[PDB]
Amino acid sequence: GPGSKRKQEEVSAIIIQRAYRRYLLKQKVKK
Amino acid sequence: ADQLTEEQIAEFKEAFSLFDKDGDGTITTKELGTVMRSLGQNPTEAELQDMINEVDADGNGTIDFPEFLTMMARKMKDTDSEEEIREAFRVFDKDGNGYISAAELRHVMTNLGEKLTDEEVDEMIREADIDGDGQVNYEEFVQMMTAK
Repeated sequence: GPGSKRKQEEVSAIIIQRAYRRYLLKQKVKK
Repeated sequence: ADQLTEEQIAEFKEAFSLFDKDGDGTITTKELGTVMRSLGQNPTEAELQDMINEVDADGNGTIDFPEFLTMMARKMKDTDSEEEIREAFRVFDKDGNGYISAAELRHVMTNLGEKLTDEEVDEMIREADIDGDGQVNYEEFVQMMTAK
């Protein structure tokens, strides 16, 4: 099918998920 | 982005020193992958040779503690580097416009990988979108996530 990318699509998401949950710690940091 | 914490540094300090021959803060190029396996990471021989080509450019057969942490930073970045996140986002960017639709990023982030929680994927749109118009601008979001 045109525009197919499932091999890369499903693994690219994980890299952003690592970065996002690492950043979530800054939204709950001690002050 | 690539900085180690004091907890990462002390864990790498202990695991590196476990293979130090003299207490001088050094190991051999042969011990490198055995030291990585002490951290539970099993590297490929091609990865070890590529890392040693840059670290041991003088051909001494040895590595110092800070030259080991130099590669251990990059080995951790293989799942969350700024260039890795920008490429991973560009796979979802439908137009090459430097942005992703809010419902599109919400779809991927709750279809693929580990899944974000209902309130956690919503929390992403609040800071991934500039004003809540339904357009995440990932080119700023990657910089925000990787910045200390």
